[PDB]
Amino acid sequence: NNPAIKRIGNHITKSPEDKREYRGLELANGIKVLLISDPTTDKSSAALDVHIGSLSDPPNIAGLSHFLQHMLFLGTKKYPKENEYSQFLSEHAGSSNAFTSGEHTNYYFDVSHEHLEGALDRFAQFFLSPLFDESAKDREVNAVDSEHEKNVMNDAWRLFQLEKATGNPKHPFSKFGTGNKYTLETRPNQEGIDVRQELLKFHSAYYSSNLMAVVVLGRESLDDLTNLVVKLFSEVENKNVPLPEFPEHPFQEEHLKQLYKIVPIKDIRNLYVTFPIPDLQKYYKSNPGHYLGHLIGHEGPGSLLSELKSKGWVNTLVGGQKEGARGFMFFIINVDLTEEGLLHVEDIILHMFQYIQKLRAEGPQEWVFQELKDLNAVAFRFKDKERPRGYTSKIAGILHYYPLEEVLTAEYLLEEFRPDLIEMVLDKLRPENVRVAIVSKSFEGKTDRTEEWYGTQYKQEAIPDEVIKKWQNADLNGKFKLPTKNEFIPTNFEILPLEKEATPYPALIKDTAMSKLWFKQDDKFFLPKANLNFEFFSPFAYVDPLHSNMAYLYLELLKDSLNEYAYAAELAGLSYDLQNTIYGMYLSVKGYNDKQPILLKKIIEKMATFEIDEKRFEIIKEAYMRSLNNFRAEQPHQHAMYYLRLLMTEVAWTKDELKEALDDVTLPRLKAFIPQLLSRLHIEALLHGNITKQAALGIMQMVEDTLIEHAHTKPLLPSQLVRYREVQLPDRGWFVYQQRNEVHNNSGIEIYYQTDMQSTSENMFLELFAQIISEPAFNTLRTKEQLGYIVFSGPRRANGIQGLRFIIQSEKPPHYLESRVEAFLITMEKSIEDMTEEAFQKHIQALAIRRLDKPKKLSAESAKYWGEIISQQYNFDRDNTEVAYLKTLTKEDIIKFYKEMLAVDAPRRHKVSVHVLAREMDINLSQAPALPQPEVIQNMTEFKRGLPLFPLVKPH
Ligand SMILES: COC(=O)[C@H](Cc1cnc[nH]1)NC(=O)CN(CC(=O)O)Cc1ccccc1
Ligand SMILES: [Zn+2]
Repeated sequence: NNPAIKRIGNHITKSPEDKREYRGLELANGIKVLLISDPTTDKSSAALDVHIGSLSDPPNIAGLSHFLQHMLFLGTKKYPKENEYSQFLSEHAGSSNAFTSGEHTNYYFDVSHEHLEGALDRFAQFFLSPLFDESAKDREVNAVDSEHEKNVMNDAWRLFQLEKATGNPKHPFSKFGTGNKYTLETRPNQEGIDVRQELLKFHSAYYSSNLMAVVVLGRESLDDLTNLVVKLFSEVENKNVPLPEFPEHPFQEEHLKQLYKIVPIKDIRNLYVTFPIPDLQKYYKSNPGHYLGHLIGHEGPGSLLSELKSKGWVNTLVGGQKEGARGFMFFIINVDLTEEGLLHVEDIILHMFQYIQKLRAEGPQEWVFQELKDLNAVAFRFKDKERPRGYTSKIAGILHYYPLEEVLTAEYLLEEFRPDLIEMVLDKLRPENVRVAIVSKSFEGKTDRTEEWYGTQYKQEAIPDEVIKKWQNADLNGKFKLPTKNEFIPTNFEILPLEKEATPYPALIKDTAMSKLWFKQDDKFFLPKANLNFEFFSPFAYVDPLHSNMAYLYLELLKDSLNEYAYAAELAGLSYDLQNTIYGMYLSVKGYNDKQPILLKKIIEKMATFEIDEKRFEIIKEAYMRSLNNFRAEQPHQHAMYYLRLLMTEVAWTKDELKEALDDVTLPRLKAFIPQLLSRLHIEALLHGNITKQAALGIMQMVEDTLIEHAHTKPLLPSQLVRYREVQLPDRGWFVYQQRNEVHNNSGIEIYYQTDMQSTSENMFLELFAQIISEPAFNTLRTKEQLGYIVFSGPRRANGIQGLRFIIQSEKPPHYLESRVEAFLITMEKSIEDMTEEAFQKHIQALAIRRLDKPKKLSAESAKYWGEIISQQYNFDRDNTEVAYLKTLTKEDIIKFYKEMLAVDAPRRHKVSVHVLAREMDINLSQAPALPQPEVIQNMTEFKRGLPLFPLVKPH
């Protein structure tokens, strides 16, 4: 019946809890397509994934497909304005990104539901006729350089590329995917290449319809969506490109039995063990590598990690199958290393092979496969509903691997037990196949190679045959047992009926000296899940650096002692989060409600009766020292944010201070601290989910009762519930605090224009201003001026106060960034003056849609309430309130606000700047205004002392 469609799939299998509707099809040009109808959705989305990526770069131009991905955003023949796509999205409440992997290029956006067509049309042009404007190419090449620059001194990226540098250098695997200025401009100009041409060639050769999948999600019917996709995508030309394949492993014979000694940037100690394996993807119905991953990576009694941890050699372990590309995969087992572990690497690996050996001895286990199958079936049935943008991006990728009918279920449902495939993979995890990498500062000086892209210093050696043979003769070790039935697997999924006295917002249902309980029965999602959130206040959690360290160490020690038992819960969809804050502790327990009271109870019980294993203490204390030390290797913009938090909060201990105070933390001293911390508390909880009022009261009271029984806890006083204040900056001031980042050779800057206390009207002035300036700040500071890859603007909220911040990481110096942002703000008053009233309403509408976007899953609704609670504002209906107010605002209100609080000669401008300098320091463009001389902050304490502090916000 239809020339444009090759076929319509059968029914797409979905969870029976999934109210969205679906239709798969294949266009005549070969594009696999999933259509998703959600008449309830606030944002629509679409994604396109092309089955080409950096593994197909021309050898002489590294990073070409990554570059190309950047360039598609910057104009096409039908919408030639460089930032048409960005601006359209921004003005209709959308967003967009894209990524390039070895074999895919994935592009996605969301938009308000009623402007899908408009968004999708501009989007489709990416794949029909991009301009690759010459002048855009010159500029954007710097954005890609900067993206690489950021990655350079980071240990994950270095290791990632050293792996590729040490296999077969002829294999596409060894290519450098990001690219940079050298690879994408300098060297190609040197070599007479015209990059605009190369982009047109690569696009034309590889952006073929037969290599594409598209997902679209909207309020429209499945028929409307179909006509829509046929319309915008039928014209993508089919060039019938063979899908690249890499049947040959990049780790051939000579790349095996090798040892690599690598010097890291941070002070980390890791061991990476790797075996090449064939491509297991086509076995997705049985999934042998997940099976083995599950076992080798287990964390329960009997497990590999258990014994490594008991010998005091390792704290954490990752194991299982690692994606490679069509043709090859890897199997990994990686662990972090204690200082002892570092000297016992040979032994650690023997234990690995001993554990592998045990699996060979017992053979494949159908009951284990059965448990993965069941958990996966339950995870699927009751999956949370995804945010539309991520969902479309993800399915676009998997439309390339699975029959249309299976795309939703393919990654969840297991169908086939395959002892043959299990055994087959197992037979590859042998010493004669092994690669070993040790990452440690102890190799500084001792190395003889340099990886070319990142500068990684490392050494390579043959592992000696004595050593391989010792690994080959690994007997069984009786400390190693398979896991036993997982008792935490839930079976009760009843959705408790909705109560007569149930409310749209959480109700305060307990207001005692000890504890304040906010409660809501879920009236929206109906999954047998619940979230249980507790803020525990104690003045002794942050009274000083020493106490801070202790709170932290206590809670790390506790998590380490619970790990074995908690791991089962975690596989059963039941997990927890436990951390120290500046107010005392935070505990969250999330997942299936069916066995949640159990886990909860075990936590509070351990918490209140904890006995510290001294050896664990010593190891964790030491990881913590490195961890604080490792802050110096975080990125310049992270430093900038960090210093501003220290400058503007009433109380905050520096990393230095915590470090100094840490050699003072002794076992005696910690043992004494725990009961001190637990002795007086206040608890403010949010219990939200598939649970009743009375179940909720009981859970609350149980937590209280356990603390009382075991630690004798008594209530705090309403007065000692000190929430902290923000520094109040003088009318017309400007302060600069300056530091050096020692590792990275970029600078960072954060600029904060403080405004006033949060409240309905101050909130919406700032927020609308941010909306208006959001996309132009990106467009001006990154796209036109190319100051860096990281360019952010938006509201800052802390401690009840607020303002407007800019954050940029750059190669240029901060005084320079300063003036371009100031230049930008003028451009902004002017474009607000010049904009139509109707362009003004579009911005109101876009923010409105953003603020009113309904949470799609339980824990997003939770998060929203929790913010209301932890900020002590309790404004649960804030969104209809603020939106009502925002609609009454005019151009004039916003010009006044800007002129009062933000303009360079604003009467109430309150400006603070953190400048973080690079490793080594000390036109076409708009006019930057002359600036006042800043007060340079010398000392963070002198500075806070010398200034007022704001009130706190009044509760609702
Ligand atoms: C199937 O389970 C695993 O293989 C392990 C779990 C583990 C826990 N402690 C150690 N290992 N997880 C992984 O290996 C992580 N990724 C793969 C990898 O890079 O190794 C698998 C994964 C990630 C997200 C969600 C589900 C599986
Ligand atoms: Zn990029």
